[PDB]
Order: sequence, then C-alpha cells, then structure tokens
Amino acid sequence: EHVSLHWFRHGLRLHDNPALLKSLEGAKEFYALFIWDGEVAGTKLVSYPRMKFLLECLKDLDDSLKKHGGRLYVVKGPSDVVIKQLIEEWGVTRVTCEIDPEPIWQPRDKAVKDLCATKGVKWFDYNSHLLWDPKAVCDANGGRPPHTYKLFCQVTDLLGKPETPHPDPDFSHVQMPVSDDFDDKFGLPTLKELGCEPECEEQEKPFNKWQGGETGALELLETRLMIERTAYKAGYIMPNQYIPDLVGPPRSMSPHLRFGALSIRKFYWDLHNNYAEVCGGEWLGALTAQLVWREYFYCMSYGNPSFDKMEGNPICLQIPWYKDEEALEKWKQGQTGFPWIDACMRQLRYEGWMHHVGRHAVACFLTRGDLWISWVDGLEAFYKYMLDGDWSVCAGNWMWVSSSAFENCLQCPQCFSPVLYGMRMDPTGEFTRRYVPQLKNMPLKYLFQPWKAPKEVQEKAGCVIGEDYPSPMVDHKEASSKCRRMMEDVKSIIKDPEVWHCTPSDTNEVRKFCWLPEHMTADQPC
Amino acid sequence: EHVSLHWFRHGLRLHDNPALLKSLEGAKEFYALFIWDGEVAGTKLVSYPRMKFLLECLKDLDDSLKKHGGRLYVVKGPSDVVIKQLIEEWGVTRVTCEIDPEPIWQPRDKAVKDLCATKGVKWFDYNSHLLWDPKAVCDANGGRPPHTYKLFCQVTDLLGKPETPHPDPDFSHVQMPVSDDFDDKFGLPTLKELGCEPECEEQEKPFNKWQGGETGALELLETRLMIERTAYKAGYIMPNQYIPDLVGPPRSMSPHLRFGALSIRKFYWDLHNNYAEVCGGEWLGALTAQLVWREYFYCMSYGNPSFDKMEGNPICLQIPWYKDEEALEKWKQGQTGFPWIDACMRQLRYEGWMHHVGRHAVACFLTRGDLWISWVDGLEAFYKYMLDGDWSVCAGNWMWVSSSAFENCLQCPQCFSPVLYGMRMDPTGEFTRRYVPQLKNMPLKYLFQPWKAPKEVQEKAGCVIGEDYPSPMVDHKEASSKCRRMMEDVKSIIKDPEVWHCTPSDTNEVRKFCWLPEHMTADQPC
Ligand SMILES: Cc1cc2nc3c(=O)[nH]c(=O)nc-3n(C[C@H](O)[C@H](O)[C@H](O)COP(=O)(O)OP(=O)(O)OC[C@H]3O[C@@H](n4cnc5c(N)ncnc54)[C@H](O)[C@@H]3O)c2cc1C
Ligand SMILES: Cc1cc2nc3c(=O)[nH]c(=O)nc-3n(C[C@H](O)[C@H](O)[C@H](O)COP(=O)(O)OP(=O)(O)OC[C@H]3O[C@@H](n4cnc5c(N)ncnc54)[C@H](O)[C@@H]3O)c2cc1C
Ligand SMILES: [Mg+2]
Ligand SMILES: [Mg+2]
Repeated sequence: EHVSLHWFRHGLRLHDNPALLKSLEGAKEFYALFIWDGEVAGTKLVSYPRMKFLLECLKDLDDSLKKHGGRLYVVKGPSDVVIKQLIEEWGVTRVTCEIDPEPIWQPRDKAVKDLCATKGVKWFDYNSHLLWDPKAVCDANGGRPPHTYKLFCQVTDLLGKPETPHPDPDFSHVQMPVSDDFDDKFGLPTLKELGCEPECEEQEKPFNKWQGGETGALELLETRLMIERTAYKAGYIMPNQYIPDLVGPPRSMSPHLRFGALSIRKFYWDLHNNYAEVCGGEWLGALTAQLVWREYFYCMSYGNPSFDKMEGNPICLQIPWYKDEEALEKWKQGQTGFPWIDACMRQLRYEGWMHHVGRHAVACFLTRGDLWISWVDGLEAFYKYMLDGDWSVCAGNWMWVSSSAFENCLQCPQCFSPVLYGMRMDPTGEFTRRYVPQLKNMPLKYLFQPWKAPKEVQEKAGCVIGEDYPSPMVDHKEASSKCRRMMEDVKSIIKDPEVWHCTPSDTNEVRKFCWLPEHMTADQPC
Repeated sequence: EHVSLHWFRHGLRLHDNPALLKSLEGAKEFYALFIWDGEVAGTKLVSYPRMKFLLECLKDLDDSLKKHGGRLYVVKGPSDVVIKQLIEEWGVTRVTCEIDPEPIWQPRDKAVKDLCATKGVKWFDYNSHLLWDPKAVCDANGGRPPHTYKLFCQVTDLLGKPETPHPDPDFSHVQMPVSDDFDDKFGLPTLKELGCEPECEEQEKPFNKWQGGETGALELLETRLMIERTAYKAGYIMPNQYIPDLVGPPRSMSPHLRFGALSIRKFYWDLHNNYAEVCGGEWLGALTAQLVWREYFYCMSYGNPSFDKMEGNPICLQIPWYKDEEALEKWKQGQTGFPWIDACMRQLRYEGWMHHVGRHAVACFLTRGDLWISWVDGLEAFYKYMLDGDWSVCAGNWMWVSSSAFENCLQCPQCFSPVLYGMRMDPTGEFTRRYVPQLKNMPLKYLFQPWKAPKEVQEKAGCVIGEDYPSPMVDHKEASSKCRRMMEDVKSIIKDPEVWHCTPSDTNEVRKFCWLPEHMTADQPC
C-alpha cells in the first residue's frame, strides 16, 4: 500500500542495498530515479575520462534493471523542484536514499526532507558507504576526529566490527510501470551535448582501457581473491612490498568504490573468509589495513566545510607558500624537464589513473621538494582528471604528504629525488619511454639525466636538449636547501611539536607509505 | 560380464581418461592398480623433492577414489610377475592402460601383451598424453622427425586439430571389492624406508612450497584463465615478454603435466574458449604456442633409444669436449664465483624448480660459454633434481642450446654473460641475495662483481673474497675467445651448413627464446 521512490546519487548497484530492499516491501508501485543537476557525482569540475566511466556505470545499471522488467528514469533540473513535480504527478508516498557523509552534500538533503514533512511523504536513509559511523568515532575520542592512524585503529577496535552484506532484491511481487515514448524524454544523455570532447589524440586511444559497471567490479574481486589464495598456498602471507608493476594491467577497484558500484563490507568480509578457508581460523587484521585509511580520511572531514582549503581549516598548519603561474603550468602540462615527473603527469592527463608512488612523487615535487607551491593549486588538477577524485581522501593525502612540518623523514633530498626515486621504481625505463617518446633511443645511463649527456649522444639519439626536449626548470641541490631552511623557520615559529594537526605517527609508517625499507641498507643515500 | 583392471603408470587423474571409461562399461568388478618397480615415473635417479610430489599425487588419487567407494592398490615387484599373480588370483579378463610414447618404456609393455595373448585376456591402450601421434607426423615428413619448429608447425597444421576432452566416469553400476587388512598389505610406502631423506636444512624448509595432485592443478588453471581474461579486457593480447618475475610465486603447471595430473587437451581448448568468450570468434594460434614445443621435442625422440647420448645419436653433431671433475663439482654445488649462477644452482638443489632464463644461463655457462664441458654430464643433475625432468624434453633443450654450431647469435660473449645477463634479469638483487646470504650487505654496484671491490668495502660488508666467498673460477674474456675458436674449428670441419640436426630456425627465434629484443637497441652491447 505504497508508491515508493528510490533516488540514485551514489551506490549505483543492486547488491547489498538495504534502502532499496526497504522500498520493495509493502509497495504497490516502484520507481528508480537519477537526477542530473550539474553537481552530483563530481560533474561540475570533470573531464572526458571520468564522464565516460560514469555514463558506462549508469548504462550498466539500466541494463541490469531491464532484466527484472524496469527502467531507469533520468531527469534534468534542480532536485527541490523535480521531486515535487514527480510527487504531484505519480503520487509518491515514500522516498528512500543512501546517505552522503561528506559535509558538502548536507544542504541539498535538508531541503528535500522539509518538503516531505509538509506533504505526508515518508523519508528513509541508510548508511552503506562506510564501515563505521563518523559521529560515533568522533564522540568516542572526545569531540574531535582522530588525527593519527594508530589512534583511529585503537578507537575503532572498541566499537566492534562491520555488519555482513544484505541479500539481493526481488521485483516479482511489485509493479514497475513504464511510460510510452520513454527513450525520447527520460533517456540517458550523451557526451556530445554536455560539452565534453577529447582534448588530444591520446585521450581517444589510450594504452590502458577502463570499463565502468558492477559486473567488472565483481570479476576483478574474484580475480583478486584467487590470486591471494594461490599466494597463500605458495607461502606468501603479508610480505614486504618493494617492486611495483608499472608496465602491466592495473587491476584496481578504487574508481568503482568511489561511485559505489562495489560494496566495502563485501570486500572486507570476502578477504577474511578467503583467508580462513585456506589457512586456520585465527584472526589477522593486517589483511584489511588499506581499507582503513579510506575511513580514517573520511571521518576527519566530519563537520568542516573548509577541509579543502588552507585558510579557515583548523586541522591544517599555516605555511607561507609562493605563487608562480609558469611553474604550475609546466608541472600540469608535463614540461618540467624531469622524465619521471612528466611521464606520470602525462599518464594522468591521458588515462586518468596513476600508481601511488607517482602521486607521492609529484606531490612532493610540487609542494615541499623543489618549487614551494601550495597544495590547493595542485589539488584542482587531481579533482579535474582523476577517476577516483574523492573530495576528502585526496585533500587528506595532500595534507598528509605536505604541511607535516615536524616529520624530517619526508624532507630528505636524496631518497625523494626526481632521479634516484625514478631509477629505483623503473629500472628498465619502459614506463618512462612509453609516455616520453622523445627519449626512446636515449641510453638508459642518461635516460633520467638527459642534460648530462654529450652532444654526440644527443645527435645519435635524435634529441637535442633545449629544442626537442625542454631543459630542467630548476636545480634540485639549490632548491632543496632553501626549502629546508624555509620549513625550519616554520618549525621555529611553531614551537610546540604536540599541536593538533594531521601528521604521520612514526618514521616506519612513512617508509611503508612510500614503499621504502625500514632498517638501514647498503643502498641508502644519506 | 568382465573383471577389468586399469594400470596407473602416468596419467594419474580421473578427468579425460578414455581408457578408464572403457574399463567401466560392461564390467562386473573393477580394480585400480599401481606397481612400484624402481623404474616407473623416474624413480631410479631421483631425490627428495620429486619423491614428495609423486607421493602427494598418489595420495590425492587414492583420496579421490575413496569418495566413490574404492581404493588404490600398490604392489612392489616386477610387472611381468605381478600381473600374472593378480590374473590368477582375482580372475581378470581385461587390462586397460595409457600409452607411454617414449622408446625406453616399450620393452616393458611388449612383455605384458604377449602374456595376455596366452591367457585370453583383452588388452586396451589409448593415447591421451600428447596432442598428435608421433608416427603420423614422422610419416607426413618422409620418414624422419622434423628438425625445425617452423617445419613442425607446418606439418601439424595439415593433420588437423586435437580432440575435445572426454566426460567424467561413473562408478554407480560397478562393484569395487576391497579386501580386509588393506592398509597393512596394499598400503602406500613412505620416504623413510625408500631411503630418501633431506640432504640439508634448506630442503626441509624451502622458501617456496609445492603441492602435488589434481585439485591444485585445476585451481591453477582457473587462476591462469581469469588472469588472461582480465589482461585481455585491459588491452594486452600477446605482448612482448621482457621482465621476468623471480621474487613472487611461480604459478607453474609443468610438474603436473609431466606426471599427467592435468590434461593437455583440456588446457589447449580452455585457452581458446576463454579467448573467444571475451573477444571475437577469430582463431589466434599464438595462444598455444608454448604447448607445441613440448610436442616438437617429444616427437623427435621417436625411434631413437640413444636420444640421451652424444655417441650413436644421428640427430646430434659430434663435438670434442673436455672433462674436468673439479669444475663440474663446483658447477653442481654452486661454488663457481659468479652469484647469478650460484643462486640458480642452489635454488635447483633446494626447491627443485627454476625459471627458463636461469636454465638457459647455466646450460650456456657449462657447455659453450666458458668451460667447454659436455651436456651429458650436466643433464644428469637435471634428471636427478628437477620436478619436471622429462626424459626427452630436457635432452632436447640441452641439444638445442648447445651443439648448434652454425648459429652465431648464441656465441656472443656480451649478451650471454654471467654478469650483464644477471643485471638485466635481476636489477634489484633480491633474488641473488636470497640464495647467496654471504653478499647480503654488499652494495648493488659490486653485487655481481665481488672481486672488483676494494678491501674497505669487503670489510664493511663482512665478506672477504677468498675466505667467505670463493674467488672466480675462470676469466670470461679468455675463456670465450678459445671457445669461439674451438667452435669455429668444428664449423670448418663440418662444411655443409644444411646437415640434418636439431637447430634453431632463425635469429629472431633465438632472441625470443632467450627473452631479448629482436631489433637493435641503445642498450645492446655488441
Ligand atoms: C596525493 C594522493 C592522492 C590520493 N587520492 C586518492 C583518491 O582520491 N582516492 C583514493 O581512493 N586513493 C587516493 N590515494 C591513495 C592511492 O593513490 C590510491 O588508493 C591507489 O591508487 C590505490 O590503488 P590500488 O587499488 O591498486 O591499491 P590497493 O592497496 O590494492 O587498494 C586497496 C584499497 O584501499 C584504499 N586505499 C589504499 N591506500 C589508500 C590511501 N592512502 N588513502 C585512502 N584509501 C586508500 C583504496 O580504496 C584502495 O582501492 C591518493 C594518494 C596520494 C598520495
Ligand atoms: C636446459 C633446459 C631444460 C628444460 N627442461 C624442461 C623439462 O624437463 N620439462 C619442461 O616442461 N620444460 C623444460 N624446459 C623448458 C622451460 O624451462 C620450462 O618449460 C619452464 O619452466 C616452464 O615454466 P612455465 O610453466 O611458467 O612457462 P609457461 O610458458 O607459462 O608454460 C607453458 C607450458 O609450455 C611448455 N613449454 C614451454 N616452454 C617449453 C620448452 N622450451 N620446451 C618444452 N615445453 C615447453 C611447458 O609444458 C609449460 O608448462 C627446459 C628448458 C631448458 C633451457
Ligand atoms: Mg583495488
Ligand atoms: Mg604453466
């Protein structure tokens, strides 16, 4: 005895969706809706790659719904008017949705609820995007979010464990009306009208291909689980990670987690059950350690709309930065003069995805390594091009890498160098040569230092530095010393080391974060 | 109206076994048998690792049979008497088996058939170990086996395609009698009585762990197929292989193929069906190119008992080798003085498995690179320690790498060097340091050349060359020139380049065989 409506904003899936399950029980009619308003799902500041991903996900969702005998409605316009129009037209009595924990989505929702309060329309919301409730974690640690990963783990180890996934829905006993001339009015838009077209030939035909949806997410999860099972049988339980693979398929699910095409609880429990089936029945929490950084960065933004800025944000230190547009433009385009940085930036601009080590390298190069430019300026590029540009996680990582004044392990000019780090992470040079073809014939000895090669080598390789490939934009030795002095001044000004701010816990945490050995080794420069 | 007996020698499996399926139709009783005679399945010249693998496979087979209500009989003694005893005791009327294509297993079988001819006992055999019949291939190319891989492919492309796998058996309508006190008389032996015990502490606790059986083979096949599916979706169809992974799990099925725990036809067809499901319905023969080298080397031994020797073998060239026992013992133990060679040899002696590049490197070092010692001497070690020491494939690979006088690409001292090749295949040095702990603290600069380091570096690293780690056993520059001169003399003596002998087809085949680029590159020494 209800006419229910489920609103799709995130969580574009049908598995493990309690809010959807609640809209089918005691329901005479059912409608599925998505509203295109220009701000939902990071559409305001976006580019071609992630638009393709979003459209593919929506098409997959509609195709999945067509099996049970239903369609997905897409409407263009403000939510506060679209909802009212649909209520007055269809005759809706109940609206169900999933919660958006970020503070920038709150005033949107508060407007709808009030409306439903003045028309006798029930409202239902359920949190299925995170493992723990941010408010409970904040209350357990006084009234402020934890500022350390170890403290966050300690706090969450007392609240309990996540809940198991829910079953799948059933549409057999519910009517799902569909209007005539549906594809002409409630159909899905196209990139041709929205104004997003490829900016270069590399976007049209990238080296690595991505597909959005839910079936691909489930297949990737199955492949991940069986790879781990085979590794466990071989004898590899949580081994040290030192050699990243940059020339093969990524096999990543972060873009799917961002949009909600895969459940976090399902992944969490599948990992542990897979481990227990093979080995004994002892609990090992190190398996799901990566999934806890995501929650640690999500819960930190609770109650702070200025979490993406340096001014007015109480959990960030104030640091005097510089502003030069030429350097920033060179960094964004990929004309810095260091092949390791340029390759990663061009990969981001073409495909929209990058490995962790590259992101750390480019962030350190921009902020506290050589140039001394604010992280707010570089965060915009990641918001614009990344496939998984979460509003809170990216800003949290930027503030973690930079602005940590009292951590001296991140200020070393030898370990975090745009030459030695690239040599370590790409001994062969195939990744560098793939995205910088100008240095295809350059010997591996001078591949990362093209300006130290003689003229005969340049002529033979067909790359004269200064005409075919730009000269370096800065001297690392000189820039590093002045940046170190400037940060030492910041430390002197901020006397107390125990201030409340986002920072790493210890040095080993940094070394593991950056894929480097903990103890001293014979291959450690300074 | 029969009492059938299936004899297990190879093909220790229940899936895709036509001979087994034939012993169940029209049968009143059924017996499964394995005879331990001291020569079956490479038991005469064997060590602890492969014995463990064989025993695990037999235990898995017995456990699988116990589900349907049957056991596996194991008897110790000569086959020609055991078969007769069992025929006179049980009352057998039909014997079924699988064919062993190698010529060393023929006189064993010819004795049994004759017996069955004088007692009214039917005999049935079926070839399920190979994809093509060696006799048909030999007849299609005159009366001799093809001596080139391209010629073998050309010949086999006209015979047709392999047959699809057969169904699984059923034991419901067949009686499977079991005797009392079974575990006391027909039980499985143990390594404790056979005389195989670990020779060192590294055998007891190896770094990589192996398990024999059929379930593991099927799981490995599933993992392989889904990895390939994901790679195809990403956009990687038959890419160039240049970076081997030596610090992770092997994920190999060659030992299972050797003993017959996995079918070759099933793998062949699963690969192609997996490819067709994702991509279009066009045939691509490059997918199963590795499975054809195995058949090429198997069919070459047809009609030649001396295929494992240099004297009396018509498909091998006669070359004057040297004989020094000290050098051979150093090569076998792993005291050569070159860490790249020692690590691979110690890995073989501990675990029993090695990557292709290491096998090629050590074979070239022994035979035609530096020492000039016969391949027959080194083949014995591989027969003794390898988990997949096939009688014909290993000898064929040895004769392919060595004795190819007219192929000058394999005679280059720069590309196939025990220093540069190791640097190329192990840029980090983790694999080398895992099996040569004496050089754990040695800098990566001198890791592959410990004798060129100063004394202070040796003292700091705690490795004085000559006392803690042996000095090099030979000078590569001098050895290479004399070996080249000696092989040039062989070429001068053997005038005709078109002699009938096992040899590579072209230079690109060698370069791909050894995981090296085809065209010239800036990182090519000579
Ligand atoms: C400057 C910078 C910005 C980043 N921005 C993002 C972002 O917007 N979104 C994002 O998901 N990751 C972000 N990361 C973390 C990291 O770059 C990605 O999580 C990485 O690409 C995951 O790849 P993977 O799935 O193969 O790793 P895996 O370890 O195989 O994936 C496990 C999962 O754990 C989570 N995870 C792992 N590391 C982190 C981390 N440091 N912070 C948060 N979650 C993590 C992700 O959901 C990931 O899918 C950023 C890192 C840096 C240095
Ligand atoms: C001196 C020497 C001796 C060798 N002895 C053997 C041996 O006794 N048994 C053996 O199976 N391989 C042998 N090989 C080939 C090679 O070393 C192994 O096939 C390799 O370990 C296969 O690993 P993989 O399964 O990961 O390779 P994959 O390519 O992933 O395996 C595909 C399959 O193709 C077959 N195959 C691949 N290459 C060859 C080859 N060159 N010759 C024959 N079959 C091949 C194997 O059955 C293998 O399982 C030898 C090579 C050399 C240089
Ligand atoms: Mg992932
Ligand atoms: Mg294999």
